[PDB]
Amino acid sequence: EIGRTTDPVRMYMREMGTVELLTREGEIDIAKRIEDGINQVQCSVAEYPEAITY
DNA sequence: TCATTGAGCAAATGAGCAACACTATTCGCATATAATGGGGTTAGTGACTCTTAAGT
Repeated sequence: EIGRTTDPVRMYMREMGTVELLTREGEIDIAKRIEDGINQVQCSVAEYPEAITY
């Protein structure tokens, strides 16, 4: 638990122990979600007319 | 008539600036098989005091 620890890298390794490792397939899905957000922000800035004149 | 004082002046040298042109430094950026949880103390202190905490 959160005891008497004083090394900050030990607390960093505790606070990074909550997440899990990535499998063979999952990071392609995460990168697809990243590219989906990039495509969404591009397709929402697309139809702005003053950006087209810029 | 000439030495002495009061004032200044052209010229030579030292310092430096202003704008521009070339160039040696320096920094932002990119590496695509896979790589997925760390070392390193202090070890035969002593005595005393202050605070916190279980025990009564």
